[PDB]
Amino acid sequence: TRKGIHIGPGRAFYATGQITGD
Amino acid sequence: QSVLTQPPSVSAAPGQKVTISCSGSSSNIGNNMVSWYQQHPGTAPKLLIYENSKRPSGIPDRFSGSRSGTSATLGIIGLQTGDEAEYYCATWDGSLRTVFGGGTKLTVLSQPKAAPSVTLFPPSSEELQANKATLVCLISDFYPGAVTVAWKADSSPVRAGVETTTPSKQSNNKYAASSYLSLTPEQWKSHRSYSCQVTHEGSTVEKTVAPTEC
Amino acid sequence: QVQLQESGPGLVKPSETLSLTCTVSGGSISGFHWSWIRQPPGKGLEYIGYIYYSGSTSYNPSLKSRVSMSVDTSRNQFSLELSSVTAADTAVYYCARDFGEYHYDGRGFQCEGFDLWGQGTLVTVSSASTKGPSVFPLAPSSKSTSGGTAALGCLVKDYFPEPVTVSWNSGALTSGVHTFPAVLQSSGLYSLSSVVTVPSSSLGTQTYICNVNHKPSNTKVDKKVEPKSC
Repeated sequence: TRKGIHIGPGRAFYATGQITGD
Repeated sequence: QSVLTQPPSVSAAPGQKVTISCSGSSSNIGNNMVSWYQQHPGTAPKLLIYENSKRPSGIPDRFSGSRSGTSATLGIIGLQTGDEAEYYCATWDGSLRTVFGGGTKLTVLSQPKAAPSVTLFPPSSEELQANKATLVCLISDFYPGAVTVAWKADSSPVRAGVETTTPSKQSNNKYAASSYLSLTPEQWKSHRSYSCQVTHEGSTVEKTVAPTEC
Repeated sequence: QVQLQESGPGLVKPSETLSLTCTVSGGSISGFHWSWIRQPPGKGLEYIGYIYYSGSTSYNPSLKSRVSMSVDTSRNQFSLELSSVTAADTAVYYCARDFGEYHYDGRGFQCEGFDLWGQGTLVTVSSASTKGPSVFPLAPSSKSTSGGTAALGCLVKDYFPEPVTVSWNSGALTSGVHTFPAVLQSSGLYSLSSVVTVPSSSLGTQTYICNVNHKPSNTKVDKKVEPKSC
């Protein structure tokens, strides 16, 4: 479930990560 | 049927409240936020609602949506003429995609309710004489402009070979439409009858032609 | 403000690859997920997938094995690749900017979105090669008259490319005349129908010809539509 972070319309967002690695 | 379910058609009188309902399940609406689209034909879809009930600026209140349980509903108050269009709902679905409902045609009641007028031509000999067949089902003078067509063989539901046009406006401001069932003369003969099945606003009339007439 | 624009071929032979590019302006690709969504005519909308500005993707599971998207930061462009296309891929194709829920879980971007759309471009999948149509009579109603009128038409079938023009009585009858829209069959070949509602008296007469023109294949065809024979 848990959860979250809504990217609303026309709002930029930046991740990469992924804190556990690739 | 689709992952999200909407009513094929909905109508109200200029100035009346209306409501369109998007129906789904735990797999989608129970877990993601729906969005709403107005589409006028020939133009691209345009965002009406997002996050269940938020409104991008430029959209009139009087357009409102909401979610309850695994269902969502778009509400249009104080109806107008430019409000006549197709409306879609959409969300993420557990199946791993954005998903849309089937699309509700909202008709703003300009004239009164016209039940459709159905005619079914059997495959013409001159076609058969070149070893082909096609059944042509023509629907007429209906309002709202919105029909569901089905085809049966003797009484067998056939889905395959069907081609239905979207309702077109007539000179008289009413709607026409046409389906076409393609076959081979083997088939047209291998059955004692074929049917055309038109549901409109919730009411079904049909016409039934057979190989034997002469 | 920010505007997207679809570009690519309009006609594509089955089994080949479909390609399209969305071109963005007024804003950067950066920081957004972007999508192609198609619409077969008269049908509703199907989402194909999305691509993140940095290049990560997610493809609708039904098309995944056929679909490919890519992003070009420099040109400010992104693009689609539909493979081994068939009749079913004939659609208006839109490109779009997305929004939705993000998860740090590993499920990443959940697309609920599309707030920005191109105008869409129609793509027609077909092998068909400029055939003229075959014109067939629509057996006039025949036997039984309630309401009081009858109907007939023509059946124009298997042709490419559109359009076609259907006149009637060489031009003499334009009233109670509906030319239906051109349907496209799993063949690559079009069909439509014209129909005029007329007095159940009798007939004959009068009569009552179709002026079908396939202007791309210089096929003018008149056709005599004479009643029952039952």
